[PDB]
Amino acid sequence: SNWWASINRKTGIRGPDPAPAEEHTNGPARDII
Amino acid sequence: PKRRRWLLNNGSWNFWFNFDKLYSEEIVTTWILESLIQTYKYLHKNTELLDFVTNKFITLGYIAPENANLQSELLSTKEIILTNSFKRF
Amino acid sequence: MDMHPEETELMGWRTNFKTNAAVVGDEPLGEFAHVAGLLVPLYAGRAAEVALFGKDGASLATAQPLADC
Amino acid sequence: LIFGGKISQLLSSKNLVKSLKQATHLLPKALSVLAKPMIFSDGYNNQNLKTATTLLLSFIHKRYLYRKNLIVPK
Amino acid sequence: VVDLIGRNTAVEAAERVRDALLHPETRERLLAMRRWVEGGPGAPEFPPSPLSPEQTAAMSPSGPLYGNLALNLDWWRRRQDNVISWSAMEILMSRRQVDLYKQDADMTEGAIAKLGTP
Amino acid sequence: TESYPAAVANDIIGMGSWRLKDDVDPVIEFLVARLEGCWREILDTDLCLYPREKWKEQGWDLVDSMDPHQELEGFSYADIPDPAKGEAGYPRLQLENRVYC
Amino acid sequence: VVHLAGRCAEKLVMGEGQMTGMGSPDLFHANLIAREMIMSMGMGRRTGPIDLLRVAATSDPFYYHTTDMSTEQARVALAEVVELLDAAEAKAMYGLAINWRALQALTQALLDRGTITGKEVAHILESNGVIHFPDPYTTGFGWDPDGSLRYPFKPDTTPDLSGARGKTWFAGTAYDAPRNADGTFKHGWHWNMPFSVKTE
Amino acid sequence: PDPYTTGFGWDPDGWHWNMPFSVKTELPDWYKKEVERYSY
Amino acid sequence: PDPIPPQLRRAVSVYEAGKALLAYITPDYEEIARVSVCPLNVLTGFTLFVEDEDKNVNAILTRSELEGRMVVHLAGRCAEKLVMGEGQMTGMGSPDLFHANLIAREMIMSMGMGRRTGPIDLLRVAATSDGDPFYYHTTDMSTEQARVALAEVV
Repeated sequence: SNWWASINRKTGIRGPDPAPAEEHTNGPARDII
Repeated sequence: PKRRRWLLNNGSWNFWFNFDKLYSEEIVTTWILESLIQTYKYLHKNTELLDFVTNKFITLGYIAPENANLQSELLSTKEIILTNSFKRF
Repeated sequence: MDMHPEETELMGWRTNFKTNAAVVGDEPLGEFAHVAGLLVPLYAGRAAEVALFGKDGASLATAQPLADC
Repeated sequence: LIFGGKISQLLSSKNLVKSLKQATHLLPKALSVLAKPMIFSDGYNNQNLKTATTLLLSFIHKRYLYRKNLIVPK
Repeated sequence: VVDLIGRNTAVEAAERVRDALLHPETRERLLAMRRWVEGGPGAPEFPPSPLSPEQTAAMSPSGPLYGNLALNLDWWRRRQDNVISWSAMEILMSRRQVDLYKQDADMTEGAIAKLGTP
Repeated sequence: TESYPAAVANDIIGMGSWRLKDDVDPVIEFLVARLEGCWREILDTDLCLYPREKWKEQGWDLVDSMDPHQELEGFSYADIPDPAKGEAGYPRLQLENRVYC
Repeated sequence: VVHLAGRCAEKLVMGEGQMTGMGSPDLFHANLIAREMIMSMGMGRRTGPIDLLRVAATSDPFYYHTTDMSTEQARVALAEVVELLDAAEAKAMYGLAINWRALQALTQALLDRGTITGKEVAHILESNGVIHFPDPYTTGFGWDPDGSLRYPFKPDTTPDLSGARGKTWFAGTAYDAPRNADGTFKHGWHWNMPFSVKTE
Repeated sequence: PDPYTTGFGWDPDGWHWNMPFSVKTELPDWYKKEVERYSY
Repeated sequence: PDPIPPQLRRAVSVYEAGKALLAYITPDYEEIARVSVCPLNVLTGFTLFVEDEDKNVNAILTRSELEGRMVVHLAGRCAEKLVMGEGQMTGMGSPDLFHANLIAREMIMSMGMGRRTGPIDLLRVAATSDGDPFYYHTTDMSTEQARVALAEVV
């Protein structure tokens, strides 16, 4: 509900949803290949 | 063939489009420093393990720098030693 | 007149000698003063015209040495 | 992964200032920290530096994560 | 060669020569090395010790003290400033040199924002 | 490829990666090197590091008098200058421990 | 607007810091359109009708366009390009913000189906209550100097220095390293690290 | 005296160095405005 | 010194003598082969070193070794200053000054030996496939980074 009109390029652009998810690594090499 | 992109001479030396330099360098040095600090903080708490692995790696063998000429995978016994040292509890 | 081939290079640190109409006493000429003494013969062509005729007396005959000065 | 070896080299090196310097800002606690420690190896490999600088410059010159207007003179 | 080198350069040299003349040991060493450079029958062989007397040269052979020459070059770092200037002349030259010079610099109004602030 | 016996291996290692290896006396450093080398040589293939939850998770591997609460993440030995004479904290006591099984 | 839309959408959904580099070709394409409008087509208000781009690809840093105009005219033209990019980005964020529910439904549909057709896209967007653009122009859109959006219905047409952390080196002094809110040094720095930080 | 070659070990038989640094960088207002314009 | 002027011979003698002395007393340096000061009445002076194929070649360059090489390079002009005075120095020490400056810049910007610049690769060496047998790939730095690296080099 009008979550726009407060979108600031100087203080950071954020949506209404509080972050997508977490990040799973399981090792740098396993990320790589 | 003289240079014609003089922009700033009072306060700093800047030609016309060098605006992507301060941000670039202050990201590069910051990221490198953060990674080195993270590595130092990890290896600060595993110094006994470092000494143990070093002692067990001298006796297995290494390439001495005697310059008689003209290490990204690690051999099998040197991998067994390191996996045994990293057993923890 | 048996002379070193690089006598021009030796002319800086040599003392108490005389070449042409120029004498050098006990103080040797440095490299700076030795090479900076070459500017006067190159400027003398323009200086003669300026001293003897004026600014309008300056010609293209004395313009090439000024560009190497 | 790149810098672990140099970090262990720094952690396993004897500082020779406290073995070299003998007896205003005295004692070998403030006297030894007046200048850089005498690590034997020091420096970096110039290949690890090449990889790290290439990775970070490829991050900042190809993603435009924060400053997009820098694509203007591209 | 004063007109060739500039009055500012001549004044800086005069200040250096004055500072050397105020010290009798430095003045006598300078006179002796000038005599050796000129040569002749009056040359008193090699010039004296380069401001390191026999008590400071005997302070560190391979016997007493020693080990300070074993330290790395950073331990010989005699100048250290934590605020690095925006211009290379401030890093290179000393404060007196920048104050005497910098009217020869090819800059617009940086040459008032550089050392010896009025 | 050349290898060395465990005795000269531990002599090459010396004190090792000790956090306070530079402030210690040469006699203490020689003794620590000799005893740790004897451990790592004679008791090889069964020498474990002591469980970290007993001594290391409590921060007792390296304790500093001026930082008893580990507010500097174990970096107080170089983060904090030695106390002045009389000034609170003097004399500073630093203990490094190595526990094995 | 459409070419900035993808990176604006991923910035809104995944966050500012989790945006990947797949938006770089579209961002350069939007920049290319703005550059051709200002410096080639003569659509600049201040630049006006003059040809400034002289293609010198002729095929070290790989320049395609190449211009010989003065630094002041280059500053004005690139400022106009930047303001056009800002207007396009503002309109793209405005559209993605007013059609947030339809955007999320289309994202979930793309995740479920992999590929999708035009009719299914139209059906999803019309079933989720989409809002259309009355105009295809970015006129009036932009970013305010404070940082807020433009045309968002608003216009119309000391660090902690407690005990152990304070008993360190110089502390309250201009010679100290930068510190965080809790008193720890910046980047988790310490005084035995082989590098020196820069004072803030 | 060559270090790393002999000595340093028993045998029975003020100012820190990691000082944080700074650069002056007295930028003018037009340059700050250009930096702010392209810093987005 | 039949052709060669006395002050010129004294200058080159002082220079080559200081360079040879510092090369002799610098540890792990190349052995001096021949020190010539105007050998056949030719205005030149040099201090040669044996080109050994063992030892270093290209394995690892210690910072102590690089600092010793830089000190040996600066030794000739330091000897000229300390013997003849500040004003009697000439420009014969320019290749040695160039090599010392190259060593300092290499240590700061290629090996990350500076505490303030940090481990950043801003300079790389390359071999030319005549002049010098090598050139340098340079990274375009900003004024702040260039000033910090210049402060370290100075």
